[PDB]
Amino acid sequence: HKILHRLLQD
Amino acid sequence: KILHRLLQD
Amino acid sequence: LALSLTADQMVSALLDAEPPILYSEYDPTRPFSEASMMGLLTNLADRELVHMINWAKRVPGFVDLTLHDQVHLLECAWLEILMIGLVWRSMEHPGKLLFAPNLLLDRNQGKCVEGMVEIFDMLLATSSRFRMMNLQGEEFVCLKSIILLNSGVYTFKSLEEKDHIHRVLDKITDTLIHLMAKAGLTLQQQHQRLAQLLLILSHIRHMSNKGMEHLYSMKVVPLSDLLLEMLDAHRL
Amino acid sequence: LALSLTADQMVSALLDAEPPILYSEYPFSEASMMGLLTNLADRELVHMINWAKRVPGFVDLTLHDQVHLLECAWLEILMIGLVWRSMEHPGKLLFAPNLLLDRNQGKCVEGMVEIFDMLLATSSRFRMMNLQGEEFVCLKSIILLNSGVYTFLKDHIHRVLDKITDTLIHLMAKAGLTLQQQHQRLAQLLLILSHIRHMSNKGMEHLYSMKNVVPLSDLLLEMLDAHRLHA
Ligand SMILES: O=S(=O)(Oc1cccc(F)c1)[C@@H]1C[C@@H]2O[C@H]1C(c1ccc(O)cc1)=C2c1ccc(O)cc1
Ligand SMILES: O=S(=O)(Oc1cccc(F)c1)[C@@H]1C[C@@H]2O[C@H]1C(c1ccc(O)cc1)=C2c1ccc(O)cc1
Repeated sequence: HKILHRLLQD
Repeated sequence: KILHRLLQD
Repeated sequence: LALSLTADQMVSALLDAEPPILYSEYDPTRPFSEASMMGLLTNLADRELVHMINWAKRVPGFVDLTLHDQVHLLECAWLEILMIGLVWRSMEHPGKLLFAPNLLLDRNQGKCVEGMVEIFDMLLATSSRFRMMNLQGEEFVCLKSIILLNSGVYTFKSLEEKDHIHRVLDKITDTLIHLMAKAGLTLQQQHQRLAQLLLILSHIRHMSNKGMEHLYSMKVVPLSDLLLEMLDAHRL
Repeated sequence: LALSLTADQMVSALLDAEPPILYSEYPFSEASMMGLLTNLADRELVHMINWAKRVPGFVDLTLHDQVHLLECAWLEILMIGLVWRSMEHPGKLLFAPNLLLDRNQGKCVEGMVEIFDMLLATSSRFRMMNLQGEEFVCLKSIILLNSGVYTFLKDHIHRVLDKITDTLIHLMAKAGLTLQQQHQRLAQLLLILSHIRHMSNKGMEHLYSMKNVVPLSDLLLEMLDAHRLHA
């Protein structure tokens, strides 16, 4: 999905 | 400009 | 002039200066096409612009500005002003946009024009916000005048016009707070509502910018000399 | 938990969450100018994402709601940050401690000088107003929560926004301002947010045109595509 989906969860 | 005119009236 | 007005005088002045609600030439038997829809909206906006220009001249402090500055502000804010007007008269029509008393559209009809439905959704959301907050007419006219004076103030060695505008803006704020105090709101509630109203202005800017972007990409139907010149101010 | 915070706790939380000031990579053309700014913005975005997670109330939102707010406000947030750190440098834009630019350089890139002028004007406005750091962080968080709240096709966010308003007023009361000076300053600051939105929109309009000048990161592009998807 979105790279922003990651990072936010990290 | 038109706007210029109408304001100027 | 504008600086010596009392809160009540500012309000009564703004209320008295309100433009009329115009009709579209919507023929309930066409029924529709990108071109016709846009023809109606374009035709309406053009006539509204004429009333808007004369309304601006009655906004306290506006005629204190040089002619060049008056032009700039209206070029910057014309669509925002049309939009807040639309949202205001659409307040009592949930899920609908009242462009004119004889032209009440929903989002599905907004799909008739490419990319316009996204704007319709934002306008509907804004109207819903105003209805929630139970925006008052006195507050509405204050907000609209703020848009006129504020939107173009940072894109104008006079320097003292910008200052004159800020004082007038401060007075409108005074007026807004005055209205809320009269409504019985507490100090905390006044400050909160004032912020709520002003934050909506950011969304009205956003809507105008996105709408303007689309408008000057498709400069199709005749675009009245006034409209073209207004759009040209933003394009490209 | 955000609503239970006191005004001071809110301020402390926001100050603590502040991202660091990044340096640019260590004779400007169109390509070199955009390269530096793009590289810088990309690195800033990573810090912004972690800053946002530390803005009270933001964590309470669904992941999708968080994505949407950040997608809507990222350039606004970079811009207010740029204007803020440029305050002590009249006539210049402090992109990084080792990258201080004047409008003259904005000409390197077509259409960018017009945005530079708007940014410079905003900075002067903040300087004239004597904007405090405590106020700045309040404004920045407001942009985060507000800019995308409607696009949501809402009570929690509005309650949080109210809280930030209370916090802004609390700060002003401490500065010694009169009740009238409090609400006038509040309005002045929030109206500036409309101009920051305007700057973002116009800048974005250019940014998702020239995607291909230099290479843009996958993240930067996904942030851009989020706005281009409506143009
Ligand atoms: O922002 S839009 O929706 O414009 C768009 C946006 C996307 C595509 C498109 F064709 C037009 C705008 C808002 C509303 O509907 C569009 C429009 C308009 C259309 C044509 C024109 O010449 C001027 C205004 C609107 C409008 C018109 C009058 C009014 O009092 C308030 C709003
Ligand atoms: O709004 S702009 O000035 O963008 C452009 C870019 C090109 C032409 C143009 F007219 C405008 C913007 C603001 C400032 O300079 C542009 C830019 C930027 C450029 C490329 C990119 O991928 C992301 C950001 C800026 C920027 C970057 C980082 C930052 O902390 C603050 C601002």
